[PDB]
Order: sequence, then structure tokens, then C-alpha cells
Amino acid sequence: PDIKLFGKWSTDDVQINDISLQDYIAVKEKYAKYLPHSAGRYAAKRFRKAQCPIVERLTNSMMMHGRNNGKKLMTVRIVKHAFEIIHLLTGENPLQVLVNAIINSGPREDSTRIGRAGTVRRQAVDVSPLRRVNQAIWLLCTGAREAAFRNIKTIAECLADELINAAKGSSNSYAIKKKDELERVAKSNR
Amino acid sequence: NYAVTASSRIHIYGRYSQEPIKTFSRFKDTAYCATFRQDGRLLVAGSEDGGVQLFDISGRAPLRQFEGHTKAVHTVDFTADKYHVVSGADDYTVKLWDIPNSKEILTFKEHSDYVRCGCASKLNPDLFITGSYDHTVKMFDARTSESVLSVEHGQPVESVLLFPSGGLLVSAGGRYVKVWDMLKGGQLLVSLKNHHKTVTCLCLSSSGQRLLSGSLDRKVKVYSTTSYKVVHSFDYAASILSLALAHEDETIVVGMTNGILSVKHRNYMKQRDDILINRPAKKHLEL
Amino acid sequence: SLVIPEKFQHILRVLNTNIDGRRKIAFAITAIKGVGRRYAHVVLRKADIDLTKRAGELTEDEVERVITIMQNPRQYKIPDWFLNRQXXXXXXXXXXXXXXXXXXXXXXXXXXXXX
Amino acid sequence: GPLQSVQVFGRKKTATAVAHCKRGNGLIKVNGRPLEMIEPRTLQYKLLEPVLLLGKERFAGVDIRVRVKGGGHVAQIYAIRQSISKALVAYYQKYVDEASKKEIKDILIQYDRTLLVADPRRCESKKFGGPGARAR
Amino acid sequence: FKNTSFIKGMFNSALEVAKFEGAVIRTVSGIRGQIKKALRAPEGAFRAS
Amino acid sequence: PGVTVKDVNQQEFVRALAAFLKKSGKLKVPEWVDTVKLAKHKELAPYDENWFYTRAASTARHLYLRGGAGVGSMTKIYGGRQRNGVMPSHFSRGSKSVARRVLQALEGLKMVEKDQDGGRKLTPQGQRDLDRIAGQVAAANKKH
Amino acid sequence: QPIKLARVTKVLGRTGSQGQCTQVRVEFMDDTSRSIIRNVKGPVREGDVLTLLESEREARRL
RNA sequence: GUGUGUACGCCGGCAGGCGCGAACCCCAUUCGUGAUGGGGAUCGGGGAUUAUUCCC
Ligand SMILES: [Mg+2]
Ligand SMILES: [Mg+2]
Ligand SMILES: [Mg+2]
Repeated sequence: PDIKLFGKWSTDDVQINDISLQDYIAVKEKYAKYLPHSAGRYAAKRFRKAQCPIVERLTNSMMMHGRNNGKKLMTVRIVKHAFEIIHLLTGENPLQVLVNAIINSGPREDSTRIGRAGTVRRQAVDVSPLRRVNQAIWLLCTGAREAAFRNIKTIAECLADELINAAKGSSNSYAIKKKDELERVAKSNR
Repeated sequence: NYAVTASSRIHIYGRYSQEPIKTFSRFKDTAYCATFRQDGRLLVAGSEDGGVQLFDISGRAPLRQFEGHTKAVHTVDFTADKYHVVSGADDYTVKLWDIPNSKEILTFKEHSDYVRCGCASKLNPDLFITGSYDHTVKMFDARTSESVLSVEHGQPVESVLLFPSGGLLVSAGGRYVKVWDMLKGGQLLVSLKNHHKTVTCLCLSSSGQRLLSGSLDRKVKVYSTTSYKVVHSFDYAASILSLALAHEDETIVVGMTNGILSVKHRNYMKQRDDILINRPAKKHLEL
Repeated sequence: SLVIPEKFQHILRVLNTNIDGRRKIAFAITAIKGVGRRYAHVVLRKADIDLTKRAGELTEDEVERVITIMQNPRQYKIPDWFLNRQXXXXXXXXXXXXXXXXXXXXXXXXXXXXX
Repeated sequence: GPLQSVQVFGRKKTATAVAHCKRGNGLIKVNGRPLEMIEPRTLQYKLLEPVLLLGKERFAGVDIRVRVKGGGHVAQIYAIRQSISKALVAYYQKYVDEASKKEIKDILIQYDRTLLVADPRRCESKKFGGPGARAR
Repeated sequence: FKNTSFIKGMFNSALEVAKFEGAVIRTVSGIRGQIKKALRAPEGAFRAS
Repeated sequence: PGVTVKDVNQQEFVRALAAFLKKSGKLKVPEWVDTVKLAKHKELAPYDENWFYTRAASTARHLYLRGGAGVGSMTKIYGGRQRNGVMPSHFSRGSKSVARRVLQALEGLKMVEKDQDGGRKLTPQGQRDLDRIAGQVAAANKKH
Repeated sequence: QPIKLARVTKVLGRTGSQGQCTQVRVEFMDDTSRSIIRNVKGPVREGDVLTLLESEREARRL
């Protein structure tokens, strides 16, 4: 048998173009699931959340702020609707769009901080792949959340546009601008 | 299901179902030209504000808004690839837009009055036809920035349609309905007048042979394409603004000047090795 | 071509109040101070108004009918417990003097406890 | 001759499900209702995981009825999945050859071990452990 | 509420109960109790164990 | 291959039964249906004009699944959460007068009869009618 | 300067002002048999792959 | 979460009176970026309980 997300999105055609992030994005045949709801314990041990499927990680990360705490079925419905909107607008596999958005939204170099009362001084450092994936997911979720706030537009629609813009690489998305600014700050003080 | 646009409400009705199955009402004034996509999932619309709006048939708010036009917009249509939109507005211009990128691809301005009837081609992407009240029908196509062929109609062009095979373009203005072939550019093959008022709308049957024309005179004419002569007529209570045909000829829908619209629904067997002997069938005589 | 569209009242004047024609009728007729959301709904139910249409598409006869039921609720079987019967009654409040006397008594009790 | 039937339990938090599997034509019912009528439907695929993993041909010869009681919605759904999977495995062990039970069991395990083995959650935290590492 | 009961009729104000907090009280049946605190909704009511 | 009520979708069966009761007629409708709200925790009257027919269909379905229920049981079934100002929310029961008149209207159609133990239950005529509506729902779903 | 990929051979320790950074030893995927010391932010373990925009900088340099 | 201490029937919008032996969640509906159908402070009128809380 073939396992398809939500019963309609295949995982065999999805491929990852970044060698570094291949071991930290769980979408392939062993991590293929019908739903992003498994009732697993992925925070029990360090590095274990790399084995969590990336759709479930996005679903967990969309349960904010506070007013959404503990409501996972609502978030599953939001993700399903966003994937449907992505497929309608673009016509490609929404899983590939999500993978591309996560690849593009991840910063490659950050800046470490040495700070006293007067001023804080600044140094450039590298970023591990796990933190890259975590920060990409966080930036995408934050961008969707801020886009949907106090606006006549469903959170699912804003999430779909955020993923589309991030996978496109356009600067219209929140995550791309944040990554570019962080990389510019890291570059400027090498 | 059929989408009926009326005043500021776009209503989606199912088969039978006198009450609308869905309603899009977020219009301050008189939405225009609701049209389905080839997948039946998205619909383009227009508004007197000037924005082109994409709607999901299960949502309540538009997915994409296009802000290029300055005045009211009356015609919108999809392309062969189900990802681009062609629009034309009352500021005498027609624009081509991209759906995922959410920006205008291209602009055309070659018309002198209200552009209020456009069509697109299923066979060839980027090939579309538009019509205005400046009596001309201009065909913008291919990959270029100027009209390749233009067509002159004697009266304001209410409707235009493209026949799929052979490239026959039918235009309806006043009483006249004119047929133009593309094998010879600007060739008026036939002009037909069988209505005694303005021909409002024109539709094509599921089979290519039948062609339907509705008009203000509360009568709908059915033509054969091979013969180009009348084959049937329909009579209605009010003037037909809109005419629509379902799959095959299952449902015929006409939308009127007034609120009401009319829907017109339609033991053991021989084995191979056995030798077959046929018995006579009894013939029945009349009384 | 001659196609005459239906007329739409952009503004309405009901009971010396300006009503916006672009609202739905149930919400639109709550601009009156006396009228709330429930009273609007019960009045429109009594005057058999379609609730899916804006205030602008209502005919003149429909508006006068709505005014007619709104002015005479008993004649059209609207119960008294639902009505806002505001009788002219503004009685003076004598609770302030009693509260001042109670405060004086409490001060006297505190003084007596001090002694 | 004698009737062939197996009854198995599935558990999740305070939710308990009892599943009976006998010879039949492929009917699966929960509390007298079909599988597709169980709410919430958002987790409906969670309730369909074993069949999709195994195919209709393996469920074609059995009838399964489930009675679930206690707990919440999600716990009840997980208990029903566990009961169905365990009931099918037990029926194939008892009345079908052991080999097919082996492939089906290994498939159910390699997808999700929760389908067959319940692991309840205990209290383990850093607070019980002393400060620092055990060594160095 | 089992041992605890709410008593009314002994006092007429919350100032009265405050003066007699901790006092020994009893029933006609002979069960012994103690005044604990004054309540709010009846003016003289109090809580006793 | 006999279709029962439990086989078909409950929400679709409720809509079908309500329309059947409205079309067939002979169902008594109280005069105050358009002036009342269904509970004290409701803020507005129901939007649907034919809430009584939907309530009657929903009440009959519950009696099929669990018979012997009375007015109080119907009140508890249709109860819900109540928000009260700056105070925390609490559970609130439904209106007894609405449920009682629904039960009396159902009894007039010879579908609901008094229970010997207490409350009300379904007539075998009513059980036949619900099974027939269940058969139509399943047949329509399979055809489409 | 072309982007480079590196593999983590040895995790050396926790450095930086507040201990937030990790000194590791990395070797290039090119067949140049080179190895340097880098600072990494975030949880990093053995076998990870790092993307270096500029591969000439050394973490411990005068 | 059993110390001898309410299920059901009728009437009424409700609050109740009269007799007798779960929220959250999920599907759909209306609204709409406007201090707005968000929020319910303050204020006016009416009704039940034995001055008191509740209901419109
Ligand atoms: Mg909802
Ligand atoms: Mg306000
Ligand atoms: Mg308000």
C-alpha cells in the first residue's frame, strides 16, 4: 500500500535539495503518516524530535499564543485547509512547497552575543541543522500569525501564502526578510 | 451547480434546490460575471469597485484581489492553463494577471468604450477574445503586445463566443449575429437576424451542431451549424439576459430582467460451441 | 438597449432616525434607541419580512407595515413582558441619608469602643 | 463446527474497548455504528490505519464488533484502533496459519507499536535525580 | 456540611458575630460546637464547626 | 440488506426527517414559536424559521436510540454552557415548555406513546417511519 | 567565494561568552583532506553537516 | 463524590409553581476589520422566591 498525507498528498515524489537538512526533515517512507497526530513523546530525549514528522512539528508549532493551547484538532484542520488552498493556487504537491519553504527560511550563520551594561558586542557563528529547522518553522508560524491578526483573512489562507512566498524565495514573506536581516548582521561583523 | 450573479449577491444553486446552496454577498454594489474554472473549484468575479476577485466555492472571503482597474469591471475569464486570469473593465483596458504571483502580467489598451464581453480559448493558451461597445471586437493573443486580428461589428457587441474546432467566432450585436472564421482573417461567413430585439447572450450546445441565441424579445433560437438555419424556438415570460446549458442538454437555465429565473429539467445464454436455432417471433395483429 | 434596474434606497428615515440601506434589515433597524436585536427580530417575524435582504431592497408597503406593527405591538400579539414599558417614574433616593446615619452610628460605636 | 470467536481488550488512559472478532464477511462496527460514523471525524484516518495498512482482503473473512467506554474522544479513538489490531492478530493466530500472523504483526509493529502494545505514561523527571551527572 | 453548619437567627449584624468569635455553643441534643467566622449574605449568619 | 437508523449519518437523517414532517403536515405548531428562544443561556432566537420541525425530528431520533426519556431528559440533552457577564461560565439546561410541546405534538402523530415505567417512547408505527426515512437516506447517498 | 559543506568530526566543547556556542572540528566534503575548528550556535552532534558561507575564517586565531 | 438525610406527569418565554414514584472539541448558519453582532461597566422599566438571589 501507499501512504498519503490526508489521504491525497503523496510522499514518494517529495525530495530534499539540501544535503545538510536531509537527516533533520522527516517526510520519507518510514516517516510517512496519514495524519499529523500520533500521540508520541518526541520531547523526552535530546535530538529525538528530529524523528518527528515535519507536518506534526508544524501542527505543534501552530498552537499559539495561549488562546490556542491544547487545541490540536483545530490546528490539524487548519493545516489541512492550508494544504488544500496551496494545491488549488499552485497545482503542485503542498509537501514539496513546505519542504522548500523550510529549506529557504533557515538561516545559515547567526551572531553570538557578548553583552555588558554599556554596550553589547557581536560575533559571527554558524548554525546547526536542527536549529535551522526549528527557526524556519518558528519564523513561518510567526509570520502567518502576525499576518492573520486583526485582518479579514483566515489563518489557513495566511499560512498558505506564507509557505508559497517562502518556497518561491520572494522577499514578500516575513521569514525571508528575517533570515536576510540576520545573515546581513552576521556578515557585517565577521 | 450553477452560479447566478444578481445585484450584489452571487448565488450558487444545485440541481433543483430552489434555495441557494451558497451565497457570496461581500459586495457593496452589483458584482459582475461569475465564472467557474475547469476544475469547478475556483470562480472569478468582478465588481463596480474595480477589483478582480478569486473565490473558493467553499469559502466566504476572496482568496486573491487584483487592484489594477480604476473603474467598474464587467468581464473576467480563465485561460487554458488554470492559473492565469484575463479581465476587462470600463476604463477601456484589458489586463492579464497571474494567480500564484498575485501581480499583473500585462496590459492592453486598444478600445474606445466600455469593454463588457470577453472570451478565452480552451485549445490555445494566451489566445483570448474581447468585445466592447465601441462596435469593434479585437483579438489579443500569442506572445506579443499588439492585436493580431480585429473584427468590425455594426452595433455594440453584447456577447462573443469561440467555437472549439475550426475557429469560428460568433458575435451578437443588436438583432445581428455574425460568424467569423479564422482560416481566412476577418471572413464574415454568415450574418443571421431572427430576433426583433437586441440579442443579449449566445451559448453553444454540448454537441457542436446546435447553437443557442437569447435576446430581449423573450425568445431563444436554436440553430444548426452545418446548415446555418433555424431548427427550434423557445418562448419565455420575460426578456432573457442569461442563457446556460448543463452537461449534454440536461438543464436549461434562463435568467430574466426581473428577479425570477427559469430552470427546465429533462435466462440462460448460448454457449460458443452450441449450434444456434432461431424460433419465429409471434406477430401481433391489430384488433 | 433599455434595461431598467431595480431601485435601491441608500438611506431610510424611520421614526425620526436615519437607517443605513446597506445593512441587513434586522441589524439596520436596531439603530433606533428603543429597538434592540431581539425586538427587531420579533417585529420582522410578525411583519413577515425576508431576513436575507438589505434595508434598501424593502418596498414602501413593507416599510409602512413594519412601522405599523412597531407602533401597535398589542394589536399584532406581541407580549407585554417583551415590551419596554418605560413609565414616568423617577423617585428621590433616601438611601443616602440612611447611609450617612449608619456611618455616623459606626463612628459613634468606634468612639465608644475607644472609650 | 463450533463457533470461532476471539475477544480482546484495548486501553488508553481511562478509555477501555472490548473487541470481538468472529468469522464473517467484513463488517466492522463500534457501539452498533459503522467506523465512518464515529466522531470526531478529523481523526477518522487514525481509526482506519490498520485496514489501509493491510488491505480489504485480510478483513474480508472476519466480523469485528467493538464496545468502548470511558475517557475522552481521543483516548477512545486510540483504544478502538488498538482493540481492532489486537483482535485481528489474535484471530489469525488462533484460526489461521502462524506465518500470516507473523507478517501482519510485523507490519503493524513497524508502522506503530501503539497499535498492539500499550505504553502508559509514568512520572519521570529531572527533579528526582540529583544535581550533576552520575559520573564526572 | 457534615460537621460544619451555617447558623442564622442568633445575631443581626456582622459586628455582633465578631464580638463572639470562638465562643462555645451547643445544640439541645448536646453536640458541642465553636463559632468560626461571620458570613456575608445573611447579615447575622455565621459558620460553626 | 435492511437499512436501519444507526447505519446512516445522524445529521443528514435529522434534516430529512424534519422536511418529511413539514411536507406531510398534521403537526401542531405552537403560536409562540417566533417569539421565544430555546433556552435561558441563548442570547438570540434561532435563525431558522422552521426550528420546531428540526427540534421534533431531533427529539424523535433520540427516543429511537434511548427510549423512556421524559421532559427533564430532553431538557438535559439540549442544555449547554452559559456565559454570565464577568462571572465564570456554567452549565445551563434547556427550556421545559419547548420540549414538552414537542413531545405532545409528536404524540398527536401517533408516533410517540407514554411509557409504563415513565416518560415517553416510540410507537411501532413511528419506528417503521424512521426506518423508511433511514432507507431513503442510504439509497440517496449510494446513488450519488 | 563558493559555499562550502563540512562534516563534524569531533565535538570539542562549549565556548563563547555565556557557553552558548560550541567549538567543533570539521572536515570538508571535498577531497582536500582538510580540517578546521568552527563555532556553532544551537544543538549540534557528531555527523552533522554545516554550511559555511566563508570557509577561510578560523575560530581560534590571533 | 449514600448518615432516616429528586425520576416522571401538567402550566408558563424564562425565572418557577403544581403533583406524584460536562465543558472544551466537531459539522453546518449569520456577521465582519468598523470600539464592530467583540466587551458588558453604568442606567431605566417589569416579573418570580422565601429584605434575599435569580429571570425578561
Ligand atoms: Mg465553526
Ligand atoms: Mg459597540
Ligand atoms: Mg457590542
